[PDB]
Amino acid sequence: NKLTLDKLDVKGKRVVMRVDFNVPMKNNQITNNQRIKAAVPSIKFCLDNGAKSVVLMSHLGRPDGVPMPDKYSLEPVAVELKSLLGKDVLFLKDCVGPEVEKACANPAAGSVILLENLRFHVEEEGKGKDASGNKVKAEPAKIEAFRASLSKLGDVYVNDAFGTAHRAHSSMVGVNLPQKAGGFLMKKELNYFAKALESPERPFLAILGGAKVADKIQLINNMLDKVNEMIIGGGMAFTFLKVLNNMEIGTSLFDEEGAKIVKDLMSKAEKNGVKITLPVDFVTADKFDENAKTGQATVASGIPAGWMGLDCGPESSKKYAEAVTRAKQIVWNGPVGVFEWEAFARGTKALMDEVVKATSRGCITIIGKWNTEDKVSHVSTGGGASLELLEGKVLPGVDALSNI
Ligand SMILES: Cc1nc2cc(-c3ccc(Br)cc3)nn2c(C)c1CCC(=O)O
Repeated sequence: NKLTLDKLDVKGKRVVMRVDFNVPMKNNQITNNQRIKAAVPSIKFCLDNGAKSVVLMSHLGRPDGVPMPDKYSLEPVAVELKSLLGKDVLFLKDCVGPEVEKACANPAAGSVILLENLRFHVEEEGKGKDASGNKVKAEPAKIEAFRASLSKLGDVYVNDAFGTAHRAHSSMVGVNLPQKAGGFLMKKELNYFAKALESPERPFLAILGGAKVADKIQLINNMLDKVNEMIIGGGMAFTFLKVLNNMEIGTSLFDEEGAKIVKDLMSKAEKNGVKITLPVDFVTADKFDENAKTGQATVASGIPAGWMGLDCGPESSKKYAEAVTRAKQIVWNGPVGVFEWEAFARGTKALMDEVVKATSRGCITIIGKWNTEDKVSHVSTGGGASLELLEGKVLPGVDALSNI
């Protein structure tokens, strides 16, 4: 029970809101505006309930504590947000200090202000790199001044930046105001994850894909305490199948360090009564390339020398659909093939099709140009944060919110 924005009285108040506007950019303009979109409901709520101002703060990229306004400025985000809000956004070329404080001290009623990239200061992350690429540490008195300056910019604080909530950064745990509320995005992410983690509908299926095994050990370990079924798919599966079945895997991804714990994970699954589904067939490629020659293989055939599996095949898609069919709650993290490449996308799109059907019949479905909004219960906006939650860790940014 943390304070949320809907329970905060903002009438006549300056709202300082941490958002996640760390959007994809191409040299350098906005390629996907979904994170910006995702914040509008909190922003409008504030303006609709009489807030005097909304001061928005975020990072963009990894400028590493160096001001990089030619490369990583938030300026284009002000223009995009104006389009999406239907309201003027003032952009400020810094995020702390006397001119910014004065600008945010008493804005005209209803003013939306977006500050420049917080990570242009080393005090946000607390560590950074210099102009030469060497590591620098922030000084405590400077971190204190930075956090104090941010704290002046609002009367109340909102954190809607679930994508950054795993970082104990100044804008996340250092704002000292009497009320610190989660935004509606934050609320939605924590509710889908708390529900799922602590009181799952059943059966609860975890679908885990991605490339490396060793970086998902704790994820799998924690999820085996919560779930009833688990598909281990995608690039990870080859390490499992090599160890458990002595499968011939070609040049498929193999994690030497993960391989040591495969059997340990399968034991924990056997100990908690979790039914594990691995793939049984593959689309193969002659090299790691979008237009590689393709082939087909099974666990029993092996993958031929020099070839790699980049997708599951049709029999796997069936077994995966059977598990999705049985589930009343699904959490999916990581794809089941190289879905950016059409030839290796069928498995992922097929599994998505199933998850969308499941949603239609009341399955709670969580995925860690498309209106994906209508089709699944929840698409998470934060990769690393949602992983850290799935691994069973506390998020500093959530823990810092006010209780009530
Ligand atoms: C960057 C990268 N990402 C992925 C992802 C996948 C991948 C993902 C799914 C499946 Br099924 C099979 C392979 N392979 N892969 C490789 C070989 C690379 C490059 C080399 C490596 O990091 O091992």
